[PDB]
Amino acid sequence: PQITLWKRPLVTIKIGGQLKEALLDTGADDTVLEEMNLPGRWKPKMIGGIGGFIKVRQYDQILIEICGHKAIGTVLVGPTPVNVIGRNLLTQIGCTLNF
Amino acid sequence: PQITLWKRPLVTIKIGGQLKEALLDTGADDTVLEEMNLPGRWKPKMIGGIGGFIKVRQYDQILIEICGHKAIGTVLVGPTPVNVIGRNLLTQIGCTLNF
Ligand SMILES: CCOP(=O)(COc1ccc(C[C@H](NC(=O)O[C@H]2CO[C@H]3OCC[C@H]32)[C@H](O)CN(C[C@@H](C)CC)S(=O)(=O)c2ccc(N)cc2)cc1)OCC
Repeated sequence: PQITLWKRPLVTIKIGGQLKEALLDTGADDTVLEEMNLPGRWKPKMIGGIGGFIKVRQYDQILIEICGHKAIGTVLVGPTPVNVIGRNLLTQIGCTLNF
Repeated sequence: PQITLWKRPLVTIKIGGQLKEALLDTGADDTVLEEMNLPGRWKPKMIGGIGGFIKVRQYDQILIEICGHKAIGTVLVGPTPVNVIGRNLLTQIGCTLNF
């Protein structure tokens, strides 16, 4: 679709068989989701943002559907203020900025 | 133009008679720029993201030229790790997400 930016660009995602709401975030290199029970192996990792660094669980090769578009890649789980879809997955669904 | 997301969506902006580089960031509600000395009255504000909050100065009705496209709105200035153009100005230049 074409998504304007008057409101937050929130979309429904499906991950680990569960539906969630997430923000399409072109300023995020990586995808970060709030604490959740996700199937798969994981490794501790640190990710930094505007306020500093947080500890996350790094899951690799996770299936995630973003408004019906399938992606398979890295998902970080940790104390983010909001679920954010970063460029690592936005590229997989063919997302571009246009103006 | 059309901006793919393989790389950081960095562009040149002009603000207060200065050229700077900034990220087109659909995840930022408001535009936040590195410490800069801007004429005018301002309001203190706190903005939060991954890792917590930072303190910024809120300037209203600031003009910014983004790849030749003019926008006028709120600009937050403070010790941000990154310059971001947020939705408050991205809407003004007609920016959409497309996939
Ligand atoms: C020099 C580098 O230092 P740094 O690595 C951190 O640098 C950064 C810091 C922030 C960004 C931009 C933010 N992306 C982000 O958090 O992405 C994470 C995950 O993917 C990684 O890629 C980059 C960082 C990692 C996001 O787009 C926008 N944000 C809100 C989101 C979270 C939704 C609420 S907001 O910034 O909080 C923000 C809040 C209110 C307003 N009005 C304006 C902005 C990009 C690089 O060190 C740590 C001190």
